[PDB]
Amino acid sequence: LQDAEWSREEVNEKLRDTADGTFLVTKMHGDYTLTLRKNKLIKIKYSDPLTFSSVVELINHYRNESLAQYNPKLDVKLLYPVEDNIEAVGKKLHEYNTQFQEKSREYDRLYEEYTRTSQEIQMKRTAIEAFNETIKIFEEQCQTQERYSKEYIEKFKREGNEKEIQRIMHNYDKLKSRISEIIDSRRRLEEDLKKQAAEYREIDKRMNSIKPDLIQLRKTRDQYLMWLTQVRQKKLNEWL
Amino acid sequence: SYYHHHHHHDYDIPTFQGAMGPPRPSSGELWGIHLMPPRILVECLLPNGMIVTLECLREATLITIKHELFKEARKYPLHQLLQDESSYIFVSVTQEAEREEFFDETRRLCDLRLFQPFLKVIEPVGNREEKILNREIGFAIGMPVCEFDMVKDPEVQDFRRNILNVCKEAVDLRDLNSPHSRAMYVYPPNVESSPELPKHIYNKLDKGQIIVVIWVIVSPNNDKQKYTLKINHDCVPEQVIAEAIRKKTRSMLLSSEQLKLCVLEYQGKYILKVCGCDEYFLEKYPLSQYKYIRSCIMLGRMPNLMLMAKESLYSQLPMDCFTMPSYSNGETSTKSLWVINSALRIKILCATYVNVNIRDIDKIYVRTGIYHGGEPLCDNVNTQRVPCSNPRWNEWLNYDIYIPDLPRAARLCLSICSVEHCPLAWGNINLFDYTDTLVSGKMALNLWPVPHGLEDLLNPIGVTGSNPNKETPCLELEFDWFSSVVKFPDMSVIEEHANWSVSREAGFSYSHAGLSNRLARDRENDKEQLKAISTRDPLSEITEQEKDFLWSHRHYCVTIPEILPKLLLSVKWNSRDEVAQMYCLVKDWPPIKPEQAMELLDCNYPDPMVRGFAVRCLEKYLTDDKLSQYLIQLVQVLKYEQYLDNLLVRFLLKKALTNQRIGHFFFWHLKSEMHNKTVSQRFGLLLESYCRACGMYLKHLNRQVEAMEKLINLTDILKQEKKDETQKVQMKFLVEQMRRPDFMDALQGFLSPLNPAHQLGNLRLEECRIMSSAKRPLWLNWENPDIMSELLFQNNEIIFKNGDDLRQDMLTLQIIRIMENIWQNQGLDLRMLPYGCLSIGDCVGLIEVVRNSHTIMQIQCKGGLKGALQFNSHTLHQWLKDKNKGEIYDAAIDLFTRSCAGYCVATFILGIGDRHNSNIMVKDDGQLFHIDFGHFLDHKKKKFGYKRERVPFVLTQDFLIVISKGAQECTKTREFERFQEMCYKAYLAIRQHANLFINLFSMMLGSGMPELQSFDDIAYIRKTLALDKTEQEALEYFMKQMNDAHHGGWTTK
Ligand SMILES: O=c1[nH]c(=O)c2nccnc2[nH]1
Ligand SMILES: Cc1cccc(N)n1
Ligand SMILES: Cc1cccc(N)n1
Repeated sequence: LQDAEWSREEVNEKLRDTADGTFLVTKMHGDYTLTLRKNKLIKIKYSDPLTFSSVVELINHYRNESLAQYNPKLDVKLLYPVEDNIEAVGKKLHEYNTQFQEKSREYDRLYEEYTRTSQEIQMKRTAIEAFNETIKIFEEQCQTQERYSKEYIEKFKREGNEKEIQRIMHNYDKLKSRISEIIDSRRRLEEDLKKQAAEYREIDKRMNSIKPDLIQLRKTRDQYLMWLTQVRQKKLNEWL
Repeated sequence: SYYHHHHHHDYDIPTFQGAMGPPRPSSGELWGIHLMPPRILVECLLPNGMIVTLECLREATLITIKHELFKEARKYPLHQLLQDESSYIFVSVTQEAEREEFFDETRRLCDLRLFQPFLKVIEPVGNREEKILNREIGFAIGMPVCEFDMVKDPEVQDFRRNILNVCKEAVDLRDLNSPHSRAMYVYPPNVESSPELPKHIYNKLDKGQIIVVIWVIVSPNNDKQKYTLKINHDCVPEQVIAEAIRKKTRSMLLSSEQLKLCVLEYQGKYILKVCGCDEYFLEKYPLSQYKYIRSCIMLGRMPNLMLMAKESLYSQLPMDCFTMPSYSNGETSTKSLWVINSALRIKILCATYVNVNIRDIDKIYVRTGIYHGGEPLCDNVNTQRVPCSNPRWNEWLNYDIYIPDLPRAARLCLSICSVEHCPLAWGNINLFDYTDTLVSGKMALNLWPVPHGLEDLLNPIGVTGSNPNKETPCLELEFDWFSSVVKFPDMSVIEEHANWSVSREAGFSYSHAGLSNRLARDRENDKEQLKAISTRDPLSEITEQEKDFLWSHRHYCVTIPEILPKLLLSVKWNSRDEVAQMYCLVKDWPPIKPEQAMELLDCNYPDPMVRGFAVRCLEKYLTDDKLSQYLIQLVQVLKYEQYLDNLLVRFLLKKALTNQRIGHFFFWHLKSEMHNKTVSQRFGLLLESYCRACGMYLKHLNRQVEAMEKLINLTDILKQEKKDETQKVQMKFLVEQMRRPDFMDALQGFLSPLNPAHQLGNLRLEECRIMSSAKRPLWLNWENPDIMSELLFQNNEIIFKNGDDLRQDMLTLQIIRIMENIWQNQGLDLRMLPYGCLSIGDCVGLIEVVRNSHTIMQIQCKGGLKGALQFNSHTLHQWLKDKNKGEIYDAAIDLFTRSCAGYCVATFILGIGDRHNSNIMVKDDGQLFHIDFGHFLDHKKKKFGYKRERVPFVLTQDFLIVISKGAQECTKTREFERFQEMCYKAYLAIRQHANLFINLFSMMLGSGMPELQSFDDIAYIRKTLALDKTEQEALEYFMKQMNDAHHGGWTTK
């Protein structure tokens, strides 16, 4: 009954990320607390149907049966009841815990690169819009002059013809070759946008390969640290 | 034999930011460059079609440029086609990608944010130039106002138009008793919550009197005159103004009666200022109740007020001049949700942009669930189909819940996952829209990545809505269509079904009335068990017995209003019968204390009726003092609201527009988070409303906003091109840059964002400098330009630190500030120094400089003997004696011993970063205070952890010696018997307010702070406080905890 295996906080950090059905079990308040994860906490002859003579008697019955008949909306069973070298298991703890911490920083580093790359990408996209709008104004400007310039020719012509129209054409040439530079400058961003968008995907990719390792590396490290604590609370920190 | 000759073949030192240990980046004054070149060529597009290219100086004003452009246009062809310069304005494409027209021609080329350096000339279109000063609003906000106008969403566009309701209401309150209420907005009374004085403050008064000093100015306005009153602590400003005038105008040429007549005329023309800062005493409160006085009592100072003519104050104020903006249903009696006779089924269709190693992962699927904070049905997945490659499930998922049983605030939470269980992306959608309309059709949900702390499978705490980031996993899907827009019940309809469910409840067999969720009692022992439940904190999670027990008794639970949080979490929200009943309780439930009611705006209470009642609580009880204490948490809690338009948003917006001291921190807390796409939309629209309605403060904020941007840019360069240069080189660049006219303009005449009470005048650049830290903070210093600078502080100085996420500090400092007020207003003087801290962006902020304070390291470096052997345990004590001598010493040690006790408890409770000689600080007067807290709730327990329950402030010999007035075996004195008793009385005090501290931390989960990802993070503070235990056990627990970290001392009470 004591070896049946059965505060609030550490119960949740062992019920953390377990499946739908996993369980475990002020005295002037109540005696024993069943913590079924669907976290549903259930108090505990051991409410009305009291004929179950033990803390192990009451839990076996609901391993087979669901909890819908007892309290209406709990249609879920108690389905999952979740090296002899004491030093060498403790050495392995440090090893896996170094491997966990070491694997975490690689995950944490990437999360920043992801988030910078999100910002740098969208900063490029906004610049593109800006370039596009910039160009629209110069495309409008090379248009705007064609109205007033070639109107001036027809007003007079003879009056300093190539003397005037060269210095109007010179301006018009500087206007268009500047447009050519901007468009070239826009393209050169867009190519880098995809080079960014490529790298961005590769960070996402590597995060998702690092994650399941990170969880299983953590999950092992818990059960390794559980098996040890079955006291020596303060020796753990040197390894850890 | 060191390494068994084991080579690491991967390793290579060339090619990490571990070496020299940041957050970035941004573009500054032009595209892709931080600061524009000092002389620059700018292409000027004329209306005649000619590009004339001026070399302008970086700093040149648009008037200066226009004037030169039209000089240089005469030399180019088609000049006869140009108007006068006066009939033109500038325009160009900005870094935000908009084509901003440049009206304020006093602005400088560098401050325009120009993208490419070019300027087009135009005759000013849109003849209401007044209306196109929304750039002001857009500059204040950080995104241009036009960026909302081209948003499709009706919610967003409805929020914009609807929320103007609130804006109009508040401007009416302001111009009510003008000019008085206009001054009352701008300069509200900075006033402690209670008039009642704590005993220890009182006893510094001799039976409740203070010596004041009223100042006056007469001719021309140079010489001033002291008028040193000695008035009762609880007499009001108007009485203090009389007595000053009395003495001012007593004479040998004025009889007794003649004085009283000359008092009455003179009396009402003046009001009380604080000498040295823009604070004022504009209403009937006790003098003691104003913060400035109560400080002057505690610090042993003589208040320096000033008599100020009301017409010189109402001279300095402007007109509020609000304007309504340029932006100025239902199909049928549509099919009510309670008719829709079906289960829930949602069609998953396809994810597109999923980034996975086919080599690493076997299979991927979509997880799903319905939620209300906690979940109303059995969770499910779809089958592990088309894994990796293309992910394409054309399944209808089947949820056991009837469609009438969905609560108003129901939400789908989904997550693509890997198999070995492990999430890839996540996203959540509200099953109803803002118009109450059940979601039917096809949605395009773009997803978020899994954060650090959440290793969990699904993430229901996460934000509702799609990701704005396009190139991410877009999992589209389909909802069931029911031949009509399906709308949620009226309250008229919910009430009736409640009155039915209760009238029905009265008539079942008692044979049946034993199903463990229905009451017939109409017992003495039970009623004690219920208030027992009531007293417990939010995180003592409730059992199914207690839930049903509460839910059955729900009508008796009205007697104990404070139970409500526990009751609400006991309702089964999947049972419309229950929910409709609960709706009727909350409709007329006795309003409650804000500290308890704020729980109801956290993520475990997402219903609109509940949250309404909670706002109702704040409208009654929460005062403008208590609001600005908790503002951070209330701005945070907006994130858990389903829709843009809601009661809380309208409550806060009004208060902000009613009180310009709330208004100020309300702006900066929102503006802070504007980088974050989770809230860019929401907080932009909200900040648009504030900025449109807040009066002339918009111009004051724009100057603060312009200053912070200058310093962001400056540090950004220091941290990138000028890394790997000596301080000497760096400073010579910082001094060079801050002397430029654009910097002098931008950084001199404005208000401290840390506290807009203080102005900031000219920059003393000789005291301006970069600190040692590799984050490259600036130590900035300003001339306090007040009339009475000298009476408060001639120099103002604050630290600007581009590089660290201030908002942990910000919160721990907040938490300390609250613990202090709890201790002190409950009669026991410990003295914490919660210095000021303000996050104003992405790891950018401001920290108050406490002058005359030093790291213990400095104490020991200065007072450390030469020929470096060892620092002395006494050289703190010797350094502190060297400052405080006489009866002054005895009181300095009291301060150290009173601060050091409080800082032990808070630190131990909050579990903050390990304290050591370079982050502990002692002041000349002898007070001890901590700085740079790092991670709060024991966040380096993510690595290992597990029942660490750390003591971070461990009183070394250094501190012990000073507490025990220089003795040996400090452990064994009365000096230390006192200290211990302070630490016990402090600890126990916080423990009886532990609901609050949990609750505050609960409301902070919204912020993307690594240290607060989920409620068990918060749960550290339960263990630390021993809330599961009885308080004598808690006491002995604390002793035990403090004794082991110290090794001997603590074992008698
Ligand atoms: O359906 C939505 N589409 C959106 O783009 C959006 N954005 C922010 C918040 N809710 C949203 N809801
Ligand atoms: C032509 C166009 C459309 C939408 C946005 C902007 N900036 N410009
Ligand atoms: C872990 C959990 C489950 C259900 C509700 C809450 N508040 N927390």
